Amino acid sequence: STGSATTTPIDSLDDAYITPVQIGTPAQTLNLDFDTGSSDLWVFSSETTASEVDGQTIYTPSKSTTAKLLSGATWSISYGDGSSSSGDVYTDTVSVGGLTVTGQAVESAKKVSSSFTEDSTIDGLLGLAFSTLNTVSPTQQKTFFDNAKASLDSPVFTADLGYHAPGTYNFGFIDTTAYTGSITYTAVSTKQGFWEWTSTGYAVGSGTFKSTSIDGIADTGTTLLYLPATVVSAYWAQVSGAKSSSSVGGYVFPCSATLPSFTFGVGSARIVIPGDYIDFGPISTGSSSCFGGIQSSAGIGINIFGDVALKAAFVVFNGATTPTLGFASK
Ligand SMILES: Cc1cc(NCc2cccnc2)nc(N)n1
Ligand SMILES: Cc1cc(NCc2cccnc2)nc(N)n1
Ligand SMILES: Cc1cc(NCc2cccnc2)nc(N)n1
Repeated sequence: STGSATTTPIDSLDDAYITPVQIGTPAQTLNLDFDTGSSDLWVFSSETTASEVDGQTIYTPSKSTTAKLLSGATWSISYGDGSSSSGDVYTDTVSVGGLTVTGQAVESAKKVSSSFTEDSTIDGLLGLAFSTLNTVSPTQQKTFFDNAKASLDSPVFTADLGYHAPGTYNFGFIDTTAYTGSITYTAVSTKQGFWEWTSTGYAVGSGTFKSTSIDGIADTGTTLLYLPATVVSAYWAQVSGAKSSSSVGGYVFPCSATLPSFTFGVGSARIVIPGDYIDFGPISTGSSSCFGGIQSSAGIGINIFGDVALKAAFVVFNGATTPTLGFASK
């Protein structure tokens, strides 16, 4: 089997991406944020505290003939940014892009943080990191990809995020029309439950490539590119008037600037992030200070190749017995 679904940025600056997912029978379609940095599939629901719902579509298990309470099960997740949610669990039929999983754990939110509530376009999360990070207790649950894997033509999914445009998530096949050149595969460590890999270095604009190992994760859930402070300083030093602002919490640049590209290594290959991709717009409406897309990881504890980096590539998440990542230009 395979599946193919379009993923659409929620706003004009690609602050996040949503992908329609069918849950239940008859289908309830919710727009979920596909997250390769977490492992829970959770949704706004008929159980979510009413004051914490502001425009999201909700899952109503009582309206699904295939829903079953996973009795006793609970979940609770705190993401790096201090965003949180928690609740109980149902199993139901979930379909993404024509690929169906029966008995998928669908984690129903009872509580969500204000950040989730205000994000009216995002009805929940679909985690695609390793199932060892799933937060369901007392019986940990599998991701949609782990449940689908045995049925797929190839045990892979691919992320093809657009710049200011829709893109695609495919499951079970590699669309050889979706990229240019060849895919360069690189080793993954699953020790922390993430798609963790080592980049071979970076360049700023037209500058020389610096060969240096940068461990990090491939995380569609994260909007920006978080790298060591040395790398990030080297980037923003090439932008007149860029600075790190404690008041904003990281790098801002003049909205009159033209940003340089950023290149990252994947083995002997190179992925170029155009400068435009690193411009996340005014820090407040009308401001002439714009929010940088490359930020320091130093206050995180991990480097994160988030959407700013991933959208520059066709990315293969190979879930073979020995997982690997693949990157191609596009
Ligand atoms: C899931 C998601 C991410 C995101 N990132 C950009 C962001 C983060 C914090 C402050 N200002 C902008 N923005 C939204 N709306 N949803
Ligand atoms: C995948 C994902 C979504 C999310 N949504 C909440 C949110 C955060 C920032 C701005 N607006 C909303 N928070 C996180 N950490 N990951
Ligand atoms: C994405 C983005 C927006 C922006 N807005 C500020 C602006 C520009 C032009 C006219 N009036 C206001 N500046 C930049 N550089 N990038």
